[PDB]
Amino acid sequence: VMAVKEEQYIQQYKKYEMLLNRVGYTPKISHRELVEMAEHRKELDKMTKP
Amino acid sequence: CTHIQNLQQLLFASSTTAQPILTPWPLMKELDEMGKINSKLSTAVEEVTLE
Amino acid sequence: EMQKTWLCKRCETMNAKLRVLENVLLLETYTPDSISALHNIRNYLVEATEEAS
Amino acid sequence: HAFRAQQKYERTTNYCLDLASEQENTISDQWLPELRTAVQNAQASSEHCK
Repeated sequence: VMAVKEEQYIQQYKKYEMLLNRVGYTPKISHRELVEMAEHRKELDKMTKP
Repeated sequence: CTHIQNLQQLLFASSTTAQPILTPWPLMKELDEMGKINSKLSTAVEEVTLE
Repeated sequence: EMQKTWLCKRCETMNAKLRVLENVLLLETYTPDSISALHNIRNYLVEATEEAS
Repeated sequence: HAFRAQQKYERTTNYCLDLASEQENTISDQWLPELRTAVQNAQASSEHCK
């Protein structure tokens, strides 16, 4: 059973440099402002809600 | 005299908690969980390859 | 005797296999929205928010 | 006969009891580097805490 199924078991090492996930805020840094433009339109749409 | 009492309670701890503990007391998780993924989920590893 | 070697050759794998996949979802939670952070390099008209403020 | 109690069978009890540690008593010091193989799994629990 470990003749070939160890492949997924030994593939866990090549992904060690994956610790860089903290950069997830980097799009959130920007795209949230980019969707803030979308968020502004509903706040533009708040012009008429009163 | 010393062994018979030792064999029962202390060397018992030095036997029953020696071969699965003395070296492996932190390797029980390297004994059972090792068998959980690479022996129990061993057939489940083929699942990603099969599907 | 050999569990300190082979039952423990995965002592240096469960440390790794558990750890490596941890830093995966956080990046993947921003790729569908990352288009606006990348398709809008000159189109960061988030400025136009304040040009339209 | 006490030695026969010892050699014939109690040494076997030592093989049952003493020898159950003879394969781990010298490795009890190896537990300290084996800890570094095992505490490295313990910090793997700490890595996914955040």
